[PDB]
Amino acid sequence: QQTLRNLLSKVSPSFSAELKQLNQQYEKLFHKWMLQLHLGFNIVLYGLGSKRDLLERFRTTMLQDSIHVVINGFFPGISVKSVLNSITEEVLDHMGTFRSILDQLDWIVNKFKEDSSLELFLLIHNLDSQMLRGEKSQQIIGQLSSLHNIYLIASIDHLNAPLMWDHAKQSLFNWLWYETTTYSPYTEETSYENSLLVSLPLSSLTHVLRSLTPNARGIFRLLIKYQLDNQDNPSYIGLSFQDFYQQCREAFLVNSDLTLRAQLTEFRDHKLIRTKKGTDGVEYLLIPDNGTLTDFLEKEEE
Amino acid sequence: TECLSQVQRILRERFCRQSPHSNLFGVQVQYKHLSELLKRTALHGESNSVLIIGPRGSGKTMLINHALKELMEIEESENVLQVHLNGLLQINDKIALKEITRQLNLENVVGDKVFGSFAENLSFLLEALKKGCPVIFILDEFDLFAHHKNQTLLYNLFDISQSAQTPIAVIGLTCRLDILELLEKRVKSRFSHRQIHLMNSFGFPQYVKIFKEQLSLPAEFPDKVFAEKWNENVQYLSEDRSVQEVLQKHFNISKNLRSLHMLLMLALNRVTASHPFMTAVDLMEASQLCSMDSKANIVHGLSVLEICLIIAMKHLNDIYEEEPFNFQMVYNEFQKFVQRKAHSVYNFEKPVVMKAFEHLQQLELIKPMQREYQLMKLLLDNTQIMNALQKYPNCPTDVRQWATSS
Amino acid sequence: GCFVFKPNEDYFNPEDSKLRFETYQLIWQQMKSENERLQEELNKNLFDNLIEFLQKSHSGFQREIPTAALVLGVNVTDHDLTFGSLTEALQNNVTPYVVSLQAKDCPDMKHFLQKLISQLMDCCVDIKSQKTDPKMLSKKRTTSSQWQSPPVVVILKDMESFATKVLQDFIIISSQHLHEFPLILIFGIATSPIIIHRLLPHAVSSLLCIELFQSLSCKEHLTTVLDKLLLTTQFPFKINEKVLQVLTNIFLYHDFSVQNFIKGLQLSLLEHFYSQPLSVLCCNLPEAKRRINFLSNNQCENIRRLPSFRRYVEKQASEKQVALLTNERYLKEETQLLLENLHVYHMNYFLVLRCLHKFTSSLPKYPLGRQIRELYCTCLEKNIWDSEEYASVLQLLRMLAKDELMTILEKCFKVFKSYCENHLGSTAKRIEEFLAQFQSLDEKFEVLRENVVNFIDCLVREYLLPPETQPLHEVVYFSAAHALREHLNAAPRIALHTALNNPYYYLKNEANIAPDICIAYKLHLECSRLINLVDWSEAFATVVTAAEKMDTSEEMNEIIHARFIRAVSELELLGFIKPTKQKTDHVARLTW
Amino acid sequence: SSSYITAIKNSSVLEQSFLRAILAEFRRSGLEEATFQQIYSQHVALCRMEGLPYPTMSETMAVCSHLGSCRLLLVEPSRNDLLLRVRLNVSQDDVLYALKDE
Amino acid sequence: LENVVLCRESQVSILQSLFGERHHFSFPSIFIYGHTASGKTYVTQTLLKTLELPHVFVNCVECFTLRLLLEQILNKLNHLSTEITCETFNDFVRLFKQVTTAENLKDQTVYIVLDKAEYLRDMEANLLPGFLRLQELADRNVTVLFLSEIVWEKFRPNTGCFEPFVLYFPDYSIGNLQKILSHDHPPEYSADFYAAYINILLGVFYTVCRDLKELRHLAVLNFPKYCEPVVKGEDTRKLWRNIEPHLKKAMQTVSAHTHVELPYYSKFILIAAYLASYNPARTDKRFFNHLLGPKPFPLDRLLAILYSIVDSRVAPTANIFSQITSLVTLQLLTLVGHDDQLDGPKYKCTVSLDFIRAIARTVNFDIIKYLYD
Ligand SMILES: Nc1ncnc2c1ncn2[C@@H]1O[C@H](COP(=O)(O)OP(=O)(O)OP(=O)(O)O)[C@@H](O)[C@H]1O
Ligand SMILES: Nc1ncnc2c1ncn2[C@@H]1O[C@H](COP(=O)(O)OP(=O)(O)OP(=O)(O)O)[C@@H](O)[C@H]1O
Repeated sequence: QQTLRNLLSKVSPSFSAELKQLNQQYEKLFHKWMLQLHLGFNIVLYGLGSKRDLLERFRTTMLQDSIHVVINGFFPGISVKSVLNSITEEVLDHMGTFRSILDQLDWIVNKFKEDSSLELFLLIHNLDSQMLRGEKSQQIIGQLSSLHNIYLIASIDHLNAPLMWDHAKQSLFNWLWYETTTYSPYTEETSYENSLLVSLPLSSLTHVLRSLTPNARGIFRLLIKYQLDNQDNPSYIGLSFQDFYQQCREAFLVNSDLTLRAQLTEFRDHKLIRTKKGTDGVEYLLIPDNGTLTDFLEKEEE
Repeated sequence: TECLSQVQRILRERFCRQSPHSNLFGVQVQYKHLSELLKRTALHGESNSVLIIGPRGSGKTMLINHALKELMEIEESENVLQVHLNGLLQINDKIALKEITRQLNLENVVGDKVFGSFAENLSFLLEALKKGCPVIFILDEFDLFAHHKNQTLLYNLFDISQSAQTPIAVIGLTCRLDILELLEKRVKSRFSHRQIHLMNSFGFPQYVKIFKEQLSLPAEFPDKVFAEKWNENVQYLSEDRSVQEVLQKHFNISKNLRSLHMLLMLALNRVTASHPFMTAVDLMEASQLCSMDSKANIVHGLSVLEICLIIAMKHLNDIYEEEPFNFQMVYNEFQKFVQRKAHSVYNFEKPVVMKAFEHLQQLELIKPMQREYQLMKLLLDNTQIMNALQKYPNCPTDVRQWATSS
Repeated sequence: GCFVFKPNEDYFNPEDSKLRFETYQLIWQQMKSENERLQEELNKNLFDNLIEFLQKSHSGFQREIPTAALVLGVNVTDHDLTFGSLTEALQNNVTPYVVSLQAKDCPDMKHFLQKLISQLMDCCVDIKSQKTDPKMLSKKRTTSSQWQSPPVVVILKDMESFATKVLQDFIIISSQHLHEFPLILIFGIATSPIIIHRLLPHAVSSLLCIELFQSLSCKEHLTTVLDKLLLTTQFPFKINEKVLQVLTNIFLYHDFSVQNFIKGLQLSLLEHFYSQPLSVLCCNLPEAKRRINFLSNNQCENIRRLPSFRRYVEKQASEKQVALLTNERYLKEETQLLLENLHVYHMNYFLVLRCLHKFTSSLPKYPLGRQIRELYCTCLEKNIWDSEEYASVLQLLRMLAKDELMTILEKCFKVFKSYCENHLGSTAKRIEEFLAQFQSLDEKFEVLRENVVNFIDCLVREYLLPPETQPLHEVVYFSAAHALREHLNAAPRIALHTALNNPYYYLKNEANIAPDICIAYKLHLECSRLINLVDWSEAFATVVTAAEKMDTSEEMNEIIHARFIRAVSELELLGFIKPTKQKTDHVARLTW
Repeated sequence: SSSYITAIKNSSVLEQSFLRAILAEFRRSGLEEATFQQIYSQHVALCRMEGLPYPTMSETMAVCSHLGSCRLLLVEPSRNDLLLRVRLNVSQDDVLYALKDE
Repeated sequence: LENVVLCRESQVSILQSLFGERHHFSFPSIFIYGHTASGKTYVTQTLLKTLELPHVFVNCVECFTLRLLLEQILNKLNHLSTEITCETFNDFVRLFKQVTTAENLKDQTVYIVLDKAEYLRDMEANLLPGFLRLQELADRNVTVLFLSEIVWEKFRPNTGCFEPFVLYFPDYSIGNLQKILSHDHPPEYSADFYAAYINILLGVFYTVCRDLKELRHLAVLNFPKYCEPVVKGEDTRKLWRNIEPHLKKAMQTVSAHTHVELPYYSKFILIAAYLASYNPARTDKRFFNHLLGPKPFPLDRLLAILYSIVDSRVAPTANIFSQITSLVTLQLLTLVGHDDQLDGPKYKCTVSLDFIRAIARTVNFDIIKYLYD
């Protein structure tokens, strides 16, 4: 990845002047956006090249006076819990409730109906991603952004990007749609996702999840439950093959020793289970952190 | 009279409350194995932690309370402080800690600080007890107890039983067989092995004797003539071969010594109004009220539209076999049968036939695995349907011809 | 990575901002308030049936539970407004115990009961001046012992998105004890009452009492709000027929909603008020007369130099052209009467347009327009008497001359006899001119000849194309069709197709110079069945080897591979090729 | 000592014929999985062969939960009721020795 | 409240005998199954109301959580104060001992009646075997009275429990359904004549539903309609032959119109979705059993057959995709890959064919030879 990226930007993007000019067409379009956003509209703008630098120049030239929660969506840390948490502390200048997402949603709704002219507006790079969307996820953004005192600006990238909006979900934010093209390569996405030529984020576990049997999905539920239940015990050196065999056999997920061994060696291919030989010679099993293991089978059962 | 109410009061408790009747059979060697172990763990400071496994409905609780009562009869009240736990109530660690706090009368000293290491918690409980001393831990329903998140109240009891040397018996009561294989390896390797009981039943001609010794009016005297009359009636019923027939039939379904209590309990409920000495036929119908066919009572009560529907599902096995069907193939087979018939009584129209389905789902004879024309599953037997259709009292001839065609 | 910065109004940007923005705020706020009033008036016939039904079903309580399933339209955009109006009406004439449930705040039963009792607690504690189930019954028992125990109603907004389990358990819980707590639910069925059989199984479906109501089918809702909103003389801002055609087409084809149409009208008004510096005087006529008389002279040169006025310059004589070219003092005088003529053309236009609508809606098969909307369309796309459609009306209207035509001449005359002095001054006194024709309706040739003079005077006199007939018409008319359509309803799937297939922006690239990525996609779909990785890498390597030599091979292979993998991550990323897992490698042609 | 052979040795008659039905279906299929109606049919055949009365499946499922409680076999839930996939917790030669020794 | 029995006397008598008098023990747990019609709460409430065995009645439909189920049991029991709170089960067993130490109920066998226990089945795995052993768990002379829709054989925890005593409440007989379906309270006729009506109606109607509640409802509907031509026209046979023509249609009729106006492209969307759901064994190539149901199919195939159906001025705008999302919320189309991604999954069609036929015919399209033939 790194030695691949040393060769990045060596010599010669094959046009520069029309690229600066095509970006320089869009700088006249900004005061229209400010006025249009003051009236309660919401701007999505799509594109073929990188436009988040245009958004950064935009908030440099016209958002020196207001609050802005610059929510990136390309790197795999962000879900909407972080959005609500950061907008609770770092905007409202005190912490809120902690019981549920809808409680802090309703509470952060409730803070703005009484406090006039607080004038907060975030903006989101890459509203459509593998992580940011979701019917639980997007509606919180919508219900948040439906108010008079919140003005989101987004950027969608995908071909099937307006498929995650029904009309009622569309009517929460008054969309109008801009057209942009920059041709700049999306260096933040391509930096912080992955590179195939070389911990693991949610995409490859989603891909192995959708290419396998549901019983293997129930098997890794068991193995990740036994890992997450004993995460801060330093003496927990992993289950053996026979303990995992009897605790998988009790839940009817598999029938035979050889089937579970073939399942274990095909899941040892994807580098999400590492064998550790103890002083017995028996190879115990432990996978490569803890906080990224709660997200899946949190969301696999909502 | 005095006799009928007194015999009902005195027999009803030892039957159906499983009250401590003093006769115990088949368990004398395991009891004698337990007793001196309990006496040397109780009379001396040493702590050994025996374990009992048997099937459900037999043995365990009666044995441990009987040995407990006989040990509590011996003084020096010996200050053994027994603590009764169950696997069912105390599901978690925080509940179990305050339950031991409840049993040991701890709340004179307040102890209102949650400690991190729960070995220090348990040691504090034992510590404030020991400065204030034997205890006996009766850990009932151990298989549910083996599902803690961290197996604290399993393992720390074993560690204190070896390490604190306060007098302790961790007596586990289990029901599943593999208590060792279910136990996690640090605890099962740690101190699970004290000598393990096994518990099983015995032979039928002594089981007729345990029927007689169970049924007979005790050495407690309500009135001695009525005791003699009734337990002679018990023995006269005991020597009759039809009682022996239904008892052997009960043996081969049930080696349980709990099913005998219910089977005889219904018989004793019937007796006190008239003929206070009862028949073998009264024992026979008392066995008969313990039902055998739970689903024939369901299917026999159903109306005939559901009957021809359920034999249409049976017919859906006997062509195009082994799929979880939907409504439409059921509708097609029903229409093909009713177009095989000439009369137009039973050509009931489509929304009526949905009502029999959504009534039939609540009996769970059909199973869901889209909303109304999908993938429904049948869980049933042919032969109970074939017996039920001839036992339908107002069974019409056309569904009889459907049954014979099939 | 959501980093926040803390910071630690009348800006619009000639067309000077302050009164421009106040003109905007006044016109849009006026239009929005009258839009809501004309919403709430139309549903009175609907829900004043409903107050009767709920009063009858409550009052006979001395086994059953009443449901009134509304059949609202497919437009979920405007379902909030009807429920607000219905909540208001049911709160006034019936009980102050009205709550509403949304089917997104209650996935399961605990949320259902908790939010229901919270809404009920605030609704009862306001106008008198907790997870528990029978405490709600205790709240009903405490809070209303009197006033003949007014019935609590709940409003399920969406019947459809509810899960069946929590709804079934709520209906059985409520039907168990309505001895105290009489509850009358009204779920809003989005589709049709078929699906209340689908979502509720028959035991729960048998437990209740169904009485359905219709709702306003949306075409004769939008004829009212289009007809009152823009077809009147009253609102100072009209619209171009093509922009209106765009708006009504994306109503009728895609959206079937009215709130989206008002958003499109709001956007059109906003963009018009951005657009041109003569838009400031979009007012009523004395408010136009206010500061026509004082204004900056370059905007008066703009009022000279807009092309419809230069057409008027082209049709006129020199001796007033030499003073009216440059001098402001006469230019005010002629443009004032031009704006009066604009209002004049509107005022004699629209009333006889409605007259023609009544006279054409009476016809069998109605070949001109189905409704009042499309009559605006047919008299502005083509010229109307040039077009074959009004030729077909004129061919139709001859032998329709019977007492149906005379009776509907009387009836249409009666409805604009209500509009006789509701126009109240006509620009040619056309009300009593046409009424002086229309007063001989009581006393079979006369319908024919009176028809001839009426449509000829009517349509040849005023009913004409508004741009060319009227100079200074730019101030009232906003026209930019495919500038607006892409703002309102865009197509990124066409945009990526265009800028990927033909990324020609202005030097030579139209059918190899200045992509990296369109090289990758175009060469991906030069082998247009499927692809594996390495041969595709060699093909891209070949074409940029051609790019290199039309301006060592191992370093070139390295830099070509690096820019290849930078291209191919984006070509995965943008909705094309999905990764083909567990194989050696390939990519899958997901979009054709 | 192993608990399981002593449990089979002191099991009842219908349990022993149920295990015989289990191993008979395991001789027919060869597999370790079996549904409840298959071994129910085998159990019907064996109770026919022994002069026993008719094995009603309320009794047979009560005896299924009897043997599933004691972990001689491994049981699906009783909600599935005819569709219970059962596996044998003990090896087959063990239960053959346990019903073969007398 | 009035008639305790209406001729189901033997099950009533064996249950009444099984309770016994107050000062001695009874069964731990009794389970009563049967059909939903079969009087299973009528019989036990009119039985318990006679002797006034001090009991608590619950429904498990009402208590959706465990805490409410314990709270109302303890709160209703102590009346026979504040909300005596119990978060857990062991708190209930703890406070139960203090509650059942009153002289109204010190020796009396307390009955905890549990109605519709199949909803308790999926409450927890703890609560049902914890409730079956309550006679020796707390040891305070209790008897937990179960009744259920469902069979005990699915109801067992698959570990074993204390097996309760099981009754089968029998179904109602035919002549008993003549008797107990309101031979008492006929207001204005002879009881012979109302019995003659319902005797005629019942033997016709004893094949669809034996539920006494809805049959009481249908009899009290169609009896005054039967009763008016006797008291107006005036002989049971003639109005028998008049009442059965009304009875067939009243049977059949116990859904206004299926047609729904739609925006025009949505009409064409679900036309295309039907047409690519119901014959789709790669028969895209030809034009341009049925009974098993709809086959799922991806989105781009739907867009292709959409382009083949429509006049070709369509563009893939944002609104056509937003419309095709918004059709699924109205449940006319369904995504069957539940999470397979934001990119176009299989969308299978879920509307009936006649509704599809009306939507096709209201825009100029005859498609039935085009659909599967
Ligand atoms: N050998 C025996 N002597 C006397 N009574 C016995 C004997 N075996 C079984 N019983 C009776 O069987 C029942 C056993 O109940 P107990 O609770 O002691 O064991 P269990 O029911 O298997 O344990 P669990 O309640 O954990 O299932 C009691 O009714 C007891 O009286
Ligand atoms: N023998 C009877 N005599 C008179 N009415 C009866 C009789 N049996 C049932 N009913 C009617 O049935 C009602 C009680 O219904 P039932 O007792 O059948 O409910 P249930 O069996 O508990 O219902 P579910 O099984 O669905 O919970 C009573 O209100 C009464 O109208």
